[PDB]
Amino acid sequence: GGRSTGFALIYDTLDFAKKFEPKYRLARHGLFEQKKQTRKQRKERRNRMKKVRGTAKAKIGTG
Amino acid sequence: VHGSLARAGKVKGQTPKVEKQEKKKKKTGRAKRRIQYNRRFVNFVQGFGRRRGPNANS
Amino acid sequence: MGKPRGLRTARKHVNHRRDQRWADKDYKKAHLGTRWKANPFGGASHAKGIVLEKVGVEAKQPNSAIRKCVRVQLIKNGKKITAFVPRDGSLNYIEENDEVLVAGFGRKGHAVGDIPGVRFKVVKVANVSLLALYKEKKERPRS
Amino acid sequence: GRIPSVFSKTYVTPRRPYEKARLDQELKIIGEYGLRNKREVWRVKYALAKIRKAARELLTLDEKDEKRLFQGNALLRRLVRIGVLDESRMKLDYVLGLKIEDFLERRLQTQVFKLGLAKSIHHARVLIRQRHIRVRKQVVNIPSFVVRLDSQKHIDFSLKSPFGGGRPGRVKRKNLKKNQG
RNA sequence: GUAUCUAGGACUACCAUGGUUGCAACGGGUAACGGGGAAUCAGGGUUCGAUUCCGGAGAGGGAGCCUGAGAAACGGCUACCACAUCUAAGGAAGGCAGCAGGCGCGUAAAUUACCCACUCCCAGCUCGGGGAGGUAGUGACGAAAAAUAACAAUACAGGACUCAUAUCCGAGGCCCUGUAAUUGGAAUGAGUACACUUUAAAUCCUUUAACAAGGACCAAUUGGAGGGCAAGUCUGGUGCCAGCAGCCGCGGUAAUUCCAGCUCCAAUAGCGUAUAUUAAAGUUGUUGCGGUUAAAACGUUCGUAGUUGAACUUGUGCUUCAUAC
Repeated sequence: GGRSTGFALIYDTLDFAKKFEPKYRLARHGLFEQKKQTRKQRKERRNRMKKVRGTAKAKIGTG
Repeated sequence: VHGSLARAGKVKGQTPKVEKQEKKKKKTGRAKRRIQYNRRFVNFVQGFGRRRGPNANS
Repeated sequence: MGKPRGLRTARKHVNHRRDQRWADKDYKKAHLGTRWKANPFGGASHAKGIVLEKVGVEAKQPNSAIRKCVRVQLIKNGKKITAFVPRDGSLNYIEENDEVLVAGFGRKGHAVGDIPGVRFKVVKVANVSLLALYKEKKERPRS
Repeated sequence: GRIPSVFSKTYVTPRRPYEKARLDQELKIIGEYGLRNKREVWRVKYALAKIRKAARELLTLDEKDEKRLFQGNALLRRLVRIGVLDESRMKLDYVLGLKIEDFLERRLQTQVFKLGLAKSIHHARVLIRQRHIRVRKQVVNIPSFVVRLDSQKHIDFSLKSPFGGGRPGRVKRKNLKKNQG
């Protein structure tokens, strides 16, 4: 111990921090945790998308 | 000739079959290196042995 | 007395090497392309074979010894293979017609001991590690 | 990939296994430097071979060209840095007679032993695993830190070590809760 | 002249009668994608290099072709052919050598994971998306690092030590040295688990509160031990039997090689098997051998292709200085 080098990203202000904000890195102290996909069903969902025209409302029962 | 192959392992059929079951499980290798001087230094003074062997029982 | 020390001669001087590569009778072991021919299991390391029968071989003279040998068939090329078992006993560890792995015999392909015509040695039987069965490390499956 | 891992493989074999004349000589190295096994005896012999033949490839060249100085002195820069090479052996013909034991004298296992912290060659080499050794900011679990000559003035015990008095048992501090309690 | 984006026997027609070769051409053969490159020593190397890099190629067998700048594309289509799909029997669909799976196969090889934070890319695009790419579970293929205790008197034997006495001899002995399931002092961190950290999130590594050894535990072997080749002419058993064993050879009744135990050794988290390969091997050689006979000059002489070739074909000086002295 006694030696822990890290980093600090000192923005000027909060709204300018809201301009860059790497969200998956910001999520350690994230005030914004939304949109869990979770990256497996979505390509299956998009696979269901390519056989439906116009409406895209047959995707309810499959989740 | 393939007459009889019966006695294969005959000395495995005439064993006394004594075991070990004892004798003080050893130490690690660096500690195994440590003992290799107390039998090698002063015991072992290397006098006039007149064609003697080191690891002889008798 | 011979050897061609001319400077501009090299076009002779590697033709005259290769014209004498197969004199050195231990250098046709792969060069003629016969490893697929007659190393009696096909040029690999070992052989997942099947046991055929226990044969009654005899040792070379002046040594009247009976090495209690086995017969093997292979699923790779399908020929007749004569192998050899160590460590007296183990004929009761054979349990004939078993899927057997068989390695060589440690001379790069010749009759080694007093044992003629057997160019192999067993190391495995029945996928259950033949070596540790005399010391009883592994339990032998019977059926 | 890419570049998986370069070989650089140590554990160099002996070309003859059972020579008695090397059999007695290796154990004298363990008779002073009580190493873990014979592979580490190779490991410093692995090191000097990089010093031997490479410097020997300089000797077949003549003075004065660049590489006999450039790769020449930078060897000697590092060779006097590690502390086996003194000032009187400055030239490259003075370095090939360097024996194997000078690198062994610089070893962290015995540099704490020739210093007054260890008082035994086997009380020395056991303390590095339990990390009661500090060099100026850092504790080292590795016994093969083998020290450069400037790093002699700074080698000592740790602050989190029981010497000098940080969690002095600490298993022994629970031991007073057992026998007195 | 045609086509072709363009050279052009690319190809039609007319014309000439040629390109090629013992300086191994054309022919077949390869368990042959080239290459950057990989492994071993004194060089010269001989082996290979499927496989992250680069380049050329294929998406079952083959072949045409749309669209576009750009495929002869196959996670586009078409045929046939192979092997398999569904069907109400009228029809429709098919390539995992993309990923993870099974099946078969053979000695022979991983989760039906997570994530776009990294690196790049895609477009209308800061924003979308990418089993690219990252991470984890798998892995003794590997490479690197390094835990099996450390310290104490007595002890029990050897020695120095002081000294009696010396072909003898002991005591003051004893820094030492061993054996001590004698006695310890117990030094401790793997395990262990708060919290922490790192992360997309999580684990793991580092940090770490609480945990943590009188061993029986927190427990290393694998192979040997006649000679090569390192180290019991120990014991029991066995009697040319069973075996052993790379080779040399040991077993034929008092076994240094077998089967056990015994101790000893080896390297050590690695040992072993077999299998190809280089070194050893100056036993594939120009360096680097051999030809009297140990394996070995065509019986012969000319003789081209080969390959190697004499000599002779502008200089020492002369004077001076930088310059050693």
